Amino acid sequence: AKFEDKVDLYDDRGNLVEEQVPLEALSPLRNPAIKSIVQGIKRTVAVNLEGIENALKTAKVGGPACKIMGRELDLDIVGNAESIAAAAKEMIQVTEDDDTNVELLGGGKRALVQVPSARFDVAAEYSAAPLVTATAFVQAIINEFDVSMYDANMVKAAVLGRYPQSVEYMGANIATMLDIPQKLEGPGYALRNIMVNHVVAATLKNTLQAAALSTILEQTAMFEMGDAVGAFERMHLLGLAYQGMNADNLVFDLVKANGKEGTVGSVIADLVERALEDGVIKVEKELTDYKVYGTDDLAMWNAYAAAGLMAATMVNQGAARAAQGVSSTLLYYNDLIEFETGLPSVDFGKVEGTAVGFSFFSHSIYGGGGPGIFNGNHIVTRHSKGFAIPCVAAAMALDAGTQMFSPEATSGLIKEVFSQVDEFREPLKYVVEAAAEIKNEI
Amino acid sequence: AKFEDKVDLYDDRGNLVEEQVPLEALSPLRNPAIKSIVQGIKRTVAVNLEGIENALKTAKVGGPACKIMGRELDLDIVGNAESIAAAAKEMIQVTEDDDTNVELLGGGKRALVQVPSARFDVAAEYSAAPLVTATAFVQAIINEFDVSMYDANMVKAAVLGRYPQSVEYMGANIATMLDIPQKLEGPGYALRNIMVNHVVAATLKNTLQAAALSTILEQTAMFEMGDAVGAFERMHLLGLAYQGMNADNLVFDLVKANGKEGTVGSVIADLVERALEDGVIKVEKELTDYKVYGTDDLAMWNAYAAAGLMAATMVNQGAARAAQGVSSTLLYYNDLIEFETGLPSVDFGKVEGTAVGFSFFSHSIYGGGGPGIFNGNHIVTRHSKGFAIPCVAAAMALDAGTQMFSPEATSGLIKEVFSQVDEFREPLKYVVEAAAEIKNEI
Amino acid sequence: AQYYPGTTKVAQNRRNFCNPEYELEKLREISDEDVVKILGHRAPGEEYPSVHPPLEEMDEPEDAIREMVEPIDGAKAGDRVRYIQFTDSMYFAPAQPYVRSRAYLCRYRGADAGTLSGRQIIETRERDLEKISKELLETEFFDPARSGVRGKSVHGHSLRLDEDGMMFDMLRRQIYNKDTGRVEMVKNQIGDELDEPVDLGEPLDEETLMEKTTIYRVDGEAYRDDVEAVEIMQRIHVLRSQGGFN
Amino acid sequence: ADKLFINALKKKFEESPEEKKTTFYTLGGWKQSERKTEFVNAGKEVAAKRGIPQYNPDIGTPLGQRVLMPYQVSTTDTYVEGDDLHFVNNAAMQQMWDDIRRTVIVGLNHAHAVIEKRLGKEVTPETITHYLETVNHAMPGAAVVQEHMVETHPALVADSYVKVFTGNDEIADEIDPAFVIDINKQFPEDQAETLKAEVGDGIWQVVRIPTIVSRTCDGATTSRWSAMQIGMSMISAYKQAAGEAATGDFAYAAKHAEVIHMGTYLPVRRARGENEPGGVPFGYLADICQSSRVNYEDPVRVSLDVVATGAMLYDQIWLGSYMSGGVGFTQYATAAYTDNILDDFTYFGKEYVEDKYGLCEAPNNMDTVLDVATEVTFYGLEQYEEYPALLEDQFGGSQRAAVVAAAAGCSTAFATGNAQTGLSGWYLSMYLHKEQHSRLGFYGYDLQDQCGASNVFSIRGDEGLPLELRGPNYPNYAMNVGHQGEYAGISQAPHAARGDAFVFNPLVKIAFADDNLVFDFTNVRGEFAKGALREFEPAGERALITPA
Ligand SMILES: C[C@@H](OP(=O)(O)O)[C@H](NC(=O)CCCCCCS)C(=O)O
Ligand SMILES: C[C@@H](OP(=O)(O)O)[C@H](NC(=O)CCCCCCS)C(=O)O
Ligand SMILES: O=S(=O)(O)CCS
Ligand SMILES: [Mg+2]
Ligand SMILES: [Mg+2]
Ligand SMILES: [Mg+2]
Ligand SMILES: [Mg+2]
Repeated sequence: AKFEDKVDLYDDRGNLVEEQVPLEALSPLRNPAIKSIVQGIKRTVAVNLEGIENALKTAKVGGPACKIMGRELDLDIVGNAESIAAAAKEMIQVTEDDDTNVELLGGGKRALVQVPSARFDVAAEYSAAPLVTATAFVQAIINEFDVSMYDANMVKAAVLGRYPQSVEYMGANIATMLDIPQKLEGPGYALRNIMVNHVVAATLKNTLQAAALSTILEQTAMFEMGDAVGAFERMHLLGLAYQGMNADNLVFDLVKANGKEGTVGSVIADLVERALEDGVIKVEKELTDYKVYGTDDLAMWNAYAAAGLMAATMVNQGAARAAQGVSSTLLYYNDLIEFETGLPSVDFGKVEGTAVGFSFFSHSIYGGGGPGIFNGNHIVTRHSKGFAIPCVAAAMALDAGTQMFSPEATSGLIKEVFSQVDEFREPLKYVVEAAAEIKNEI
Repeated sequence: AKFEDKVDLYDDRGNLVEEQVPLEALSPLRNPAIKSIVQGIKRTVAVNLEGIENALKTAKVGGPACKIMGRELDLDIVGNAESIAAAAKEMIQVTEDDDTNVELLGGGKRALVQVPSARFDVAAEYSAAPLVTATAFVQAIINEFDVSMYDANMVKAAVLGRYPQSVEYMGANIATMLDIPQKLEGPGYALRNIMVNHVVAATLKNTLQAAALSTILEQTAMFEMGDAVGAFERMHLLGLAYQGMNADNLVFDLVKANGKEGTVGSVIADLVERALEDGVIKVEKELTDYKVYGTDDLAMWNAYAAAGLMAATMVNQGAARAAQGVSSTLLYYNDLIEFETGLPSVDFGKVEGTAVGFSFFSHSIYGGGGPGIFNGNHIVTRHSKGFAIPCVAAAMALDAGTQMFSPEATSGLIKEVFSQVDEFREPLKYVVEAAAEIKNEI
Repeated sequence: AQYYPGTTKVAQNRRNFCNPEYELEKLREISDEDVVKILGHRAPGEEYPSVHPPLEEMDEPEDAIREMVEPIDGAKAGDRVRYIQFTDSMYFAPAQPYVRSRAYLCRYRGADAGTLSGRQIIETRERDLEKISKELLETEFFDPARSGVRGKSVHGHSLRLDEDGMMFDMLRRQIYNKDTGRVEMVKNQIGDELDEPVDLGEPLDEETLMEKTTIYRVDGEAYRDDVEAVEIMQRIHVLRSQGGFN
Repeated sequence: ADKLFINALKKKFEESPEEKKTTFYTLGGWKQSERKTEFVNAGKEVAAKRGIPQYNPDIGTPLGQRVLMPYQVSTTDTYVEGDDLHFVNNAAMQQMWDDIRRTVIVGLNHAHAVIEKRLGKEVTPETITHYLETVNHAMPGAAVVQEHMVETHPALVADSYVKVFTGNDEIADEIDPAFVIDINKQFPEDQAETLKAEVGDGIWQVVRIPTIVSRTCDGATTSRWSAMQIGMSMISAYKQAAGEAATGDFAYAAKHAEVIHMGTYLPVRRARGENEPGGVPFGYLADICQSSRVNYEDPVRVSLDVVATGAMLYDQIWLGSYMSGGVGFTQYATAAYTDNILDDFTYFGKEYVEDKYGLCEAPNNMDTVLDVATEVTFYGLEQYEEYPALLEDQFGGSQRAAVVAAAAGCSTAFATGNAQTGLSGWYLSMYLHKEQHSRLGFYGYDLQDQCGASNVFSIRGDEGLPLELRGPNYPNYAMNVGHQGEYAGISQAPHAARGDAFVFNPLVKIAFADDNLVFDFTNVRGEFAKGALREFEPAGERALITPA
């Protein structure tokens, strides 16, 4: 082990699962459950066979309100879904007992496709999943119904949309959690361009699981970006453990102690108390009726403050059962804690700064939208390096129906298909168990 | 195996190595040496320590002609490269004794850096290599000389350039074979955005090795793009074998027979002769003093035609020892063969079409340039699906010094660092041996 | 090889131009020196400029392909790559743009040939270009009235002829002598005046032009009437279409 | 009857069009031309005034050794020199692009849901009309809420406004007609009923931002400008807090969720934002052109008006400036809309199809392609062989290839009722052309045409697409003149023959059926002529704020 830190791991009901786990057992680079979650997201595609059928019957292809009169094709795709899926699987797999997976859902209206890992070994990035899936289903549909050379191009348009005239798959009837690589704000951002609603959809609105999946994606991106290298590695590992994995049951305990009557301010008070008890901070200086706190471990202070931030979101937005206030919580939790202690807030002001713009762009005319359409790749919310977006996911999990652009509006296909994969739906379970199994090889 | 085809494998001197190898032993999805090459390309970074040092000494950072007066830093980086490289390696590696590699070249002036494979197992794409390498070398330099907080941002600028104000690493002193993901013409194109000059540089201008590496990269990209899926997989595998790997010694023999006196037209005659003898084409119909040829296997005709295309490039541009005419060969080889046989040219016209624009954009005012600056991601030369660019690599390999934008002008750092990796410099040796080693597992 | 389908004179002429065994009819004599002056890249007597050293002084790497492909003389020497370019009238010039490019890559080594509607060009090593240029000027590839050597301002392939039957030329590089019936080249191919004009001989008569041309036209031999040639083109279109789909 | 191009040829040349010989070199170079004379004198004045030499007829080669021809703008009796059809010199062509660039279509369907469900207010035709009165104040750049705001000058921004349309005839009658694009008044009855069935009860805004802003900025400005003033007008008219959480749903609706851009953004090598010409698919361009709702009885006229729209936009402005520049590509484009040449070739092909098959009754297969496209190709090429004046008119091979193939492809689509077989016929025409005359176009003309046949019916990722969805960013098509505008015509052709009200997007079709546009999209070729005569009045000038 490079770091001597150890953490106690719990489950989503606050029960302890394993004592004294070395920190690096939770590292994206070491933990095999995280590797499985990342490779899964890269290789999983949802195919909307019902949408393909309806687009062909109406010739409504290529984007909103688009239609080509005289090109209508009437094919019974859903009624033959089992045969089409089998033919497509034969094209998608590499060998007969690899990890290719094609499963029909909703009685053939939808398909869950997991392209084999082997295709990504010899790939530069992740676009093989939609592209290989689209062509296999296009070919499988053509072969099933003996669609002619003259008509087949309409099947292509129904599956993948206006691509390549458009850069995106605009009008496509497939879906992934990742978006095309050209839309990265910067290199290494791919795992951040996953909409918050997608995360909440895939975890079925379980607050802690949503927080955990968001935190895994954000902090794993921090390694791909090179932000968690060298001097910063420990800060990001501790942030992953304490803010997204309920390390030492700290998030849980703060919510339990504040859920009935608490506010953002009362969570802050409990957090400062706890950081004192555990020796994370100490009184450094006395001013007039005011104690200035210091710390010998800024990274550990940041992690404690990050847990309290998560808890404050849960308490404040949970009380309202309305997500919009998460932008306010992310701002004033950090503003308040700085003048309470004289120490810097989470991510050294970057969460507060992200929250300022995020509040503006979720309450004004200029852009943005509701909390659920943001992500770590959004220009408004990319600035904090993993410590803000997981709180937005938690807030949207707790929303009881105040949002017009809810996950059911933006992410229904992700809800139906990606929530079927256990490691996407309950990542906290799999990551904790995996950290236990390896705790001795670190 | 899915296909019945088998091929005889030869080396770059025309010698037999292994007989009757299943076609899929050459597949990017199965051959472990192709896997090694692709992952090696993803994870290999060249660092120019002399350039970092000179940029800091002069405060010339951020792009062409840029300079910030008053920001000069005089640091002895090359004279301390061993200590800087070692500190960087500890930050780049995941564990002791993994596949991290950091080697100094030219007395500390350059550094070959191979980022550990584990970092790409939990990454979406490939930018972790430059970004992890960049920050490790920035931190190592700061720590080596105790660079102050106030000055350290110049070291960052010296390494990674104007990023993130620019989308690219504008003015950077690191180099990769791959370019940033935003510059892809479409999803799945990353392995095609490698400049022909880079391929020629890494293979030290050996014609058959440059053709092989180019073909491996182009055809591996066709899998990532989904083009080599289902009905098209066999066509692409046969093109890889015959055009890029000298399957059945067909390319070598055509060049041997035509190298002393041959023209493009004489290579065509020999190829048609050989295709008839081997049974690939047959006489289908007689017109007035003109035989119409047909084929029962278009994918095999394409592969034979594509091998002759390679040979014609080698013969025409090899005679001139001048690369520029490759655009003419790519055009008129295919135009001539169609009216010689009544059969379609390579890639069913797409090589001919690519060659038309490639001729225009390498002999006009409107854009493009010399042959070596093109690649499979270039808008001019992206249209053929793997069958044109390897001929450009071969032609530039044969150029004796007629180009102003030669590999020495555009790719010196690649020449010096990437040519050191054995699988990049002689890919044909390793792919063929790996295919023999797996011939009975396919 | 069969080169091209069809049963017209046009089709046969297209085949002959491509066929390296077919002896191009020599129609005129041009001195080596006058070829250099027409090309305009160097003065006669001047030494060939070089863009890289001779190959023997380079010591280039072990490469079975290099060993196996004999370079042309100009490549051995390190010659510049220079060009000659022709414009061919659609009024029955013997050669035409795609015919040229197709024929060059059957006949000549180390050739970079480009085809356009109003110009056709070949770029190669300087001293080899001079040998090729003599055959392109002396033989039936060239008629001094219906064809022109033009490195720029190529307008004319599609224009009506002048009253002497000469192709239009912005720069009037080729002049018909009405008092003698011979064409003189008075400028080089880029438009600079020559010290002494070059005699290019007599224009071919229209009867001979029709017999030697490679263009299809309704007032000569029409493409639609060469059904075997049309059939092969339609076949290529069909097979390309099917190939692209499945 | 005479071929349609004969009159133009007789006005250009002293000889009769059939004559094989003429005289050159005695016209006086540039002095033969009134327009070149104007340019010479202007260049002297510019050089003197600024102290740097400029236009000079003695630089380079001497223009005008042959006749510098006038051109007939097809369907008109206007003859102009080709310089009057350069986009820089023609304010009608510039305004056509500005009117497209500054336009976006924005739904009100999500917005009204937010009002009713999130805010708990009512939406009625009365509140809609009030909103439309507010947004027509706000959209040009004027304030509705804050104190001490400074504003745009209304006269500089007079061309900016917002209208609505809907398939619900009852709502449309309740709304003040000044704000309404009346589908029933602008379209014939059969077309109106198809369009209303597509739009249904949806309500859509056509937003046009000011030309002066579009010229100062870019196309990606349009949807942003539109969304900000929609947002302020929603705040004002429906009495929200001037900036609460729900305000964000309106911004997301108007900027992303129910917005129709005219063009989509482009990849980095040719980096451009939305609403630039390269993002406009061929189906959209055909639907922007309004010939289909006035000339529906003549499918040739409709199709060739689309060709003219696209040839100008795609070849002269997009490829000839955005992607290159300089003297540019005027005549690569004018070949498609001057001297009635393409009209002759295409009317012939329509008569061939109608006599042998009947419009839209031919089998949609490769037999029909080989028949129609071959016959029309041979007809067009033969005209250049029979009329030397015509060949000297369209002197570049590229020009001839585009015109002949457009006739062949449109005619094939007239036969099959399907644009994909029309496209196959375009490419076959190219191959036949190339073998007939042993030439085709410029050095890089047939890159897409050799790739063409195999990619018509392909289904692979970046190869397969119905023609209507293709556009200037379709990979094979991204670089070269003499194709894109003609493809837009082939996209229009089968739909014109079938009588379809639109090609690809009914909202786009309706959004330009608007008499308050500056350019008259019902008569594209007539407008080009009016601009050539310097009689077109554009928007966006700054005369009001500059000295006398
Ligand atoms: C945030 C983002 O908007 P979207 O969330 O993508 O709609 C972005 N706009 C802006 O940044 C608006 C900046 C100018 C207006 C506010 C100035 S304080 C843009 O349009 O690309
Ligand atoms: C090829 C490419 O140029 P580059 O090789 O990237 O310099 C591209 N130009 C063009 O496509 C020129 C198109 C217009 C001029 C040719 C018309 S046939 C561009 O500028 O983005
Ligand atoms: O001569 S080229 O074909 O290169 C350009 C024509 S505008
Ligand atoms: Mg006290
Ligand atoms: Mg042998
Ligand atoms: Mg002699
Ligand atoms: Mg008007």
